[PDB]
Amino acid sequence: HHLLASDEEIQDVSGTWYLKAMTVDREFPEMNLESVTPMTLTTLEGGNLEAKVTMLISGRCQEVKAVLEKTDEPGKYTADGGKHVAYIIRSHVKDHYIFYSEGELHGKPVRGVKLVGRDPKNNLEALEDFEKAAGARGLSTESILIPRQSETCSPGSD
Repeated sequence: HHLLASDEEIQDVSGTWYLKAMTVDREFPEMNLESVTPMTLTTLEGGNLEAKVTMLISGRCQEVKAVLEKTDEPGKYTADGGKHVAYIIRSHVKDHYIFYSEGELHGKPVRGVKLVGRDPKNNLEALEDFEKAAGARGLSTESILIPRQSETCSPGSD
């Protein structure tokens, strides 16, 4: 009775979530996430999932759009790149989900765990659960950043 995140509809994900934690290896620094925008998880006919979020990388607003294509392995998703394998997990807390992904950059393996869910306004229990995922993934000692919730991408000079 374990599973992962793909019973009949990931228990309804749809909606604009947020990012509360993002582990970033200490190999590729330069690019540093300064702020993040609400994550929009669109459920495609329950078959595929689309996640659109804008990140503030080094003052630069990077619009991200990942498509979680369902595979023959429930709880596993991939992108056209076939080199990006995303795994969606249901945090131990409500309104919280652990997002993980694996692949490679310029010929080097790269991954990352992201904690999404802020409905109840920050959850320490979820952070621990996530911090467990990172641990379980050995990413509990990376750069771990909690990008403030920025409903919109913009430095913030006002």
